[PDB]
Amino acid sequence: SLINTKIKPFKNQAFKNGEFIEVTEKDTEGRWSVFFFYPADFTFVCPTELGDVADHYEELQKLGVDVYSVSTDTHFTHKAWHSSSETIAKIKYAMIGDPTGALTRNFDNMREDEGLADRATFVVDPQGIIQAIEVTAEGIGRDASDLLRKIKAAQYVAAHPGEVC
Amino acid sequence: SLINTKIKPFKNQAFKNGEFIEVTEKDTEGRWSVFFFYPADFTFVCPTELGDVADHYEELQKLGVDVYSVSTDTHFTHKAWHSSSETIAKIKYAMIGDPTGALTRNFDNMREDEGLADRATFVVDPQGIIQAIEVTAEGIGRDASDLLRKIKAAQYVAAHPGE
Amino acid sequence: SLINTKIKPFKNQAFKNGEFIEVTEKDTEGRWSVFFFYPADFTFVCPTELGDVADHYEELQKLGVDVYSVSTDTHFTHKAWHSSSETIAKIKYAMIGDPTGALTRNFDNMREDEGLADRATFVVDPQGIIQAIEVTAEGIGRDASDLLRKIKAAQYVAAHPGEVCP
Amino acid sequence: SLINTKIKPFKNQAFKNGEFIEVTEKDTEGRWSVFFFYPADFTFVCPTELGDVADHYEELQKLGVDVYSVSTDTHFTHKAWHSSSETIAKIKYAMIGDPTGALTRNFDNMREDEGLADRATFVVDPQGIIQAIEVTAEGIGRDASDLLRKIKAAQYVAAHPGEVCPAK
Amino acid sequence: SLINTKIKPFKNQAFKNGEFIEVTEKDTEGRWSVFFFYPADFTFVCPTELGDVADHYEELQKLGVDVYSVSTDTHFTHKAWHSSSETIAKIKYAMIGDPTGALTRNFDNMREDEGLADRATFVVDPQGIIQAIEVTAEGIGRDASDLLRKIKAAQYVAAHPGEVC
Amino acid sequence: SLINTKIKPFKNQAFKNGEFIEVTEKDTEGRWSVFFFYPADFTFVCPTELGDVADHYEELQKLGVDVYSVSTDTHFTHKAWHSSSETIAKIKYAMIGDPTGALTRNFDNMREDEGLADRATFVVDPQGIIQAIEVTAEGIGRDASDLLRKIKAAQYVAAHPGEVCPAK
Amino acid sequence: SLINTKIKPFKNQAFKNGEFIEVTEKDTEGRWSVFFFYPADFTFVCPTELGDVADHYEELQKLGVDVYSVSTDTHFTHKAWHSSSETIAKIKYAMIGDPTGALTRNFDNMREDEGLADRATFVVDPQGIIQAIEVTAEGIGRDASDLLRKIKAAQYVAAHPGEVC
Amino acid sequence: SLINTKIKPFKNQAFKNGEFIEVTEKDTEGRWSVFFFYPADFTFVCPTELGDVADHYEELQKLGVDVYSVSTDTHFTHKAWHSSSETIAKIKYAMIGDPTGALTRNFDNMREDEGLADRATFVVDPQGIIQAIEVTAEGIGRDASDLLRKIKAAQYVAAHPGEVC
Amino acid sequence: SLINTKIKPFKNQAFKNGEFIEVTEKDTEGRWSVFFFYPADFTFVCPTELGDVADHYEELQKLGVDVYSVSTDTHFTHKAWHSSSETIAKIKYAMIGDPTGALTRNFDNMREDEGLADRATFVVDPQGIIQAIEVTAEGIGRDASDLLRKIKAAQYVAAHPGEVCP
Amino acid sequence: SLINTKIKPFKNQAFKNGEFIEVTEKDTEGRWSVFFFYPADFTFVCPTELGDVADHYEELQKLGVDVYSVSTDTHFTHKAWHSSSETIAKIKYAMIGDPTGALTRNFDNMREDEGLADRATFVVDPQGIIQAIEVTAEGIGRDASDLLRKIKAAQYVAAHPGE
Repeated sequence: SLINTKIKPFKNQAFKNGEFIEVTEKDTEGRWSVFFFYPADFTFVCPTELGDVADHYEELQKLGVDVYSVSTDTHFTHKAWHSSSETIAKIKYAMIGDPTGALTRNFDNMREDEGLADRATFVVDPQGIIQAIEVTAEGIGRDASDLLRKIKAAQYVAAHPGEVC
Repeated sequence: SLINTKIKPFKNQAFKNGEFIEVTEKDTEGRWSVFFFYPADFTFVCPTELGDVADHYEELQKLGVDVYSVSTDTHFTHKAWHSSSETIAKIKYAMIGDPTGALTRNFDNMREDEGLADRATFVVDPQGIIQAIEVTAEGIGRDASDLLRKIKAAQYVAAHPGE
Repeated sequence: SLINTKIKPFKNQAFKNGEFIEVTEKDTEGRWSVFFFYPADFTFVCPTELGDVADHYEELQKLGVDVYSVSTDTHFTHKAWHSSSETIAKIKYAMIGDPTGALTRNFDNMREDEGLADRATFVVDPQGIIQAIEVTAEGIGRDASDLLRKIKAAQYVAAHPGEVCP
Repeated sequence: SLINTKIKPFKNQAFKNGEFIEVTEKDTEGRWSVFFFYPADFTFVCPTELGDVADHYEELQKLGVDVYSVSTDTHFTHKAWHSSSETIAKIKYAMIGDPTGALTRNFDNMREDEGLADRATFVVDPQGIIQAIEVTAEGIGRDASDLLRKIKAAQYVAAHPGEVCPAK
Repeated sequence: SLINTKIKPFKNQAFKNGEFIEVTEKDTEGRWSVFFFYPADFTFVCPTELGDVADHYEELQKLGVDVYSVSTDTHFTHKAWHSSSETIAKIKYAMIGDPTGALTRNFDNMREDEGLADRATFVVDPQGIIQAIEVTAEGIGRDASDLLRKIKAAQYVAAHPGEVC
Repeated sequence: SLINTKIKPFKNQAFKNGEFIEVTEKDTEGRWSVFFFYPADFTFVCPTELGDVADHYEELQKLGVDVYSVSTDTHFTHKAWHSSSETIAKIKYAMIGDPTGALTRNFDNMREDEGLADRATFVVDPQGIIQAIEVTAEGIGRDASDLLRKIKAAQYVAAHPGEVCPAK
Repeated sequence: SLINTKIKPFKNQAFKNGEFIEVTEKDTEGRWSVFFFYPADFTFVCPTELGDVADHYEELQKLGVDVYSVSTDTHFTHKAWHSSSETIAKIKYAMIGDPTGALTRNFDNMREDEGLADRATFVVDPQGIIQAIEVTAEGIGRDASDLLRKIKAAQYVAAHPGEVC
Repeated sequence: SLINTKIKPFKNQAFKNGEFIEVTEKDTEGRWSVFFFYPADFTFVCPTELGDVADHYEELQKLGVDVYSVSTDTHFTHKAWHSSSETIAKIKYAMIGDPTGALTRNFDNMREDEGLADRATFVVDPQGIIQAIEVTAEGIGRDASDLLRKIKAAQYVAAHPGEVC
Repeated sequence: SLINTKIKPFKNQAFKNGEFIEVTEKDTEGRWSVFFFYPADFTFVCPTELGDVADHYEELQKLGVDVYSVSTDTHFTHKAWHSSSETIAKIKYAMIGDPTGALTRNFDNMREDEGLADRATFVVDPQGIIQAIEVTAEGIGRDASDLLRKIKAAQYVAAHPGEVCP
Repeated sequence: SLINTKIKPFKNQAFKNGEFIEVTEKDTEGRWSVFFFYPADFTFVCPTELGDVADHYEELQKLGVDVYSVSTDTHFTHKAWHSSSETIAKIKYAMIGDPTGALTRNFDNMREDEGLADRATFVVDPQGIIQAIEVTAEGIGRDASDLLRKIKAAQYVAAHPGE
């Protein structure tokens, strides 16, 4: 896996709280980042995973953690899904559009025969190193709580290196 | 250009009049087909080109012509857009989703740096031969009327070899 | 397609209003251009398409739009065809000869089997970018009227960038 | 990642309750399996993750789930570690030895510059398909209860497809 | 040079006395053929070479020789030229159009710089073998009568195999 | 074979008398060294070869010869093995851990299909040159006295070149 | 064909009226040269072509033209032949020996099958440009007088640049 | 090392008790073999190693062990060294000549810049598998006794596989 | 060198006693052959070497040894040189012409700079194996006497294999 | 053949009149050299070729010619053979050992399947140019007299360019 490797440069358009912005790796430098990948906007499954993360967003920002959800849809589609779904509407973090599939391929998370990203979550530290990876098949939910636990644990480890036992 | 070449095999999902279906080159054999490519669903450009083709869909079905609109979005996104835009709601032809971009690259119509298709239209005869091609930059609309004209002329020619 | 790409350098001989001139990409820089390819001079096909463009040439020149018809025939052949056909004689725009096929191939418009160019039209802006492409099989006609509308729309968006939908 | 791909064939020796057995992919067919990778036996870090999984092994087995812990150490070393650690002693599932690193590389889980496996867990279904993947850096712990939840969800979805919450 | 090699197959359209026809290598088998290449139709240069050949045409046809003029122009353009030029209208032999340049290239006679054939004449016997070659720069003329001499001698040497001194 | 070639650079962890130290080729410069490779710690075969070398370690040290036993196990495992085997307990020289198999491959001594080192001994002189090589299949023992003889011969020849018996 | 290209450099030995000399491309610069290739010395075929050229030699030398006969035989063999054959002894121009086949190959005139040059004549102007080419199969003759015509016209066209019709 | 690999096919001439014979791998099948490599015949160092082996030859034949000494010299040289040196004279085993260096290269025992083999000894079982390897620099003697010990140990192991301890 | 290799197939024209014949490797099979290469006919060098071979030809034929002189000159040139030189006229063996250089290259004996063959002699046995090679720079002469001794020795060992030293 | 080409650089050990020395192409510069290759020392073929060259060594040293015999054996073997064969004992020129075969391959004279050199002699002038080459199969002896003759002629030619 990509565990313990440095993220790659990227440049994508995103939808964030009613506005379109540009996100690059420069924007992640010096902060804790979560790249949350999912297959596609507007499908028939409920966005509970994305919603669960939105429910814990405020707490994640306290920890200084930025969140970026990613799918191969465009940021335009994201804006429309954001105003058509009650759950998605709760999202205040950036929703990156990756139509070229480059961000998704950077994380080796592309299903090439579908052109859609897999259900993968990556935790990245301030130096751009992946400290936690979680991948799941459809129906096996990614728990935002366990995600918070891992991040706190990863932040703890960075402050207290070599934790003897 | 691809003028006068045979279209390639393809298998994509699509939204058509409320239902999701599969489309392949096999569904085009024996028919006149129009492949209408555009950049993306839900942007801020007026969907007049798509709606205009819809206004003429009635007439095209009479000439035995099928219409397939194509973008790199999913069929799911087409369904959503079809319920959001009054102009898109008029569409009764198949809206093909090409998330992998394979259908788009078949017609050598991909902007690789954007992951979206260029505004291209192709007219294909019953034998899979591209008989007319039209491509324009954004802001320069495609006229549905001119399309119908080209299609009738294309049909004449096939039944009245060289005059 | 070649949509949104810059035209490539070229150098050909042409017939324009009784004389032989040389055209290069230099002449198109800073101007709007229409490259109108066709298969061949002196064929039994009605020159209706070329004359049709001639009919709109005055308005095109008024709009800063140059026109260049192109075929793999020589510029010598164009002179003859021009003083031979009532329709072709109406043409005041340059008639480029492309016997090496280079100009035609720059636009990826060659029917390699016949050594003749396909029936394609290209609209190029002052910076050399292709903004509109049209290609048709023999017998399917190009409407000069449609070309005019497109050219105007092209000029419009160059002047009014990112005009969102009202 | 390896999500949704089929596990590759393998043949390793392991230590299972005072015994040395062989384990191959055939042993996993028609069963639910958890492949638990860790870097090394006998190190200073508390074998917390290994023990937590040991505690929930009763439950896992009730669910028809087999567990295999894996490291590049040999089975001989696992047997020794199992005799000296109170925590490791409570392990009743198979402890696979992967000295050639073939098993580890099959799951693309090798830290090449160390010759040790990364902290990664893989849930594999009866047809050998990887349904869940978890990888963490040293210090970040893997929660066995979170694993149990995922396993039950994977079984539920296998048994009842499409019963996924409908949108609006 | 191509001297003493067999001509390559070809298929071209041509103009021959009011009508359009198709010439192919098969139309040369068992016959003496002369391929006369020239740069271009409707030029400002005197059509002398082609005309001086039309004159000796009855004679040539008698010796069992066929004449094929070749240019990279189309056959449509040939018809037109054999109607606006007095000298050209005297041509009873086939005027081949070679817009793809294949026939010219078969004879290695293309001026790649211009997409026009060079001033070259070839003599091909019934077996498809080139027995005489003549290439001239624009300006020097190709003597029609001398061509006839070559054909006579070529025709003799063919009848009375290498006659020692 | 690697006879008469210079040893390659290396950096490994080892267990030396209750401690964990690092060992690199720099540690061997200006010294005589014996690199003793074996397949695995904690296995069933009697650690005879390892102990025999342990017994003669006093003598070896009197001669200015350092000993390094090597296996693809980790140093952590060597420390554990050193605490449970009476024979291994008498080892006072460094026990190098080579989990990435880099040291082992430097001496071209890896059984690739097992990820374990072959039974091979290498005598390296002060300038890092390999002067003697010995490799045996499992079951065929390496004699520490035969090793001592070779080492003394290697030192004698280094000190007195050409003093080799004259022919007739 | 090589029509209208610049001759390539070369260095060869040759026989010219009782003595041996060295001809090189430099000896052609600023001069009109005729390269006359023939298969082989001491053959059983009439040396007519070479002899018919010797006759017009005074004339040619007057028009500022140099003549070089070329064969893959050595120059030693040329001296010998210009002593046992009456026709050959009339030659005042340089007889070049081309045993390596380089000169023949420069002019793409080698019959690789036999290691002998084909019957070809080339006209090169002072700038080293080939203006006329003639290749003939063994048997057909190369008209010496016609060669002269070509030279005259070639020489004219060079003086009075392309004179339109 | 080559430990535990199968020897490669070979075919060399050898000198054995006054006679020249041919040795191939077929000759080793079903028996225990010792390939004793050394740099060169007639040097100034004493052949004690080869002599020590000769002293233990009889005992090695009892164990069913064949011995083949090898150097890149020819078998002719071997015959002469055998009758010039008292020590070599004691040798009753085969002395293989390997002038092409193939046997030596088969065992990866060549010093390429010298064209001489290294001081390497290989013990090969009846199935052609190398069970013991010993390599030594000049002056560090190979002890025939330790060699006998290893062979007996290897023969024991083959009769009593998996010797528990 | 080519020592102990089999000659390669070949096909050339030669002049032999007033006529033109064709020689191939077929003619050498079953016989002993001497291929005597030299640089050129009609040169100012004394033909002493070729005539020297002529002088021993009768004894060579008596021994079953054919001889072939070879140069890149044509067989036509050989005829002339033969009826022109008192020395060359003594030759009754075939004089091969190798203008393509193929025969000469088969024996790796070409001076690529001059297009002429080097002064080399090759002795070929009935099975096509080269048993003796001799090459010299211009001016260093080949002794026909030495060639004869070698040929005899060659024939001797073919008849008496592995003759150890007395 | 290698006729008229320049010899290549080489460094070999040799036995010469009781002593071991090193020989390189540098030792040949400015002198006439004879490289005499043969298969192997100690075989059963009469060493007449080598002894014959020895008989003429005296005379060759006068013409300023060095002689180097070469085989793929070591210099050690040459020393031994020089003490065993009465014919070889007459040799006062350098006997080069070419165990790696590099000197032999330089003169493209190796029988690769045997690891021995073919019976070849090469005459090299002061500038390293091979002026005469002679190769024969076993049983067909090389005549030392003919060699001397070739060498004198070679020397004449170098001082009397083309005659």
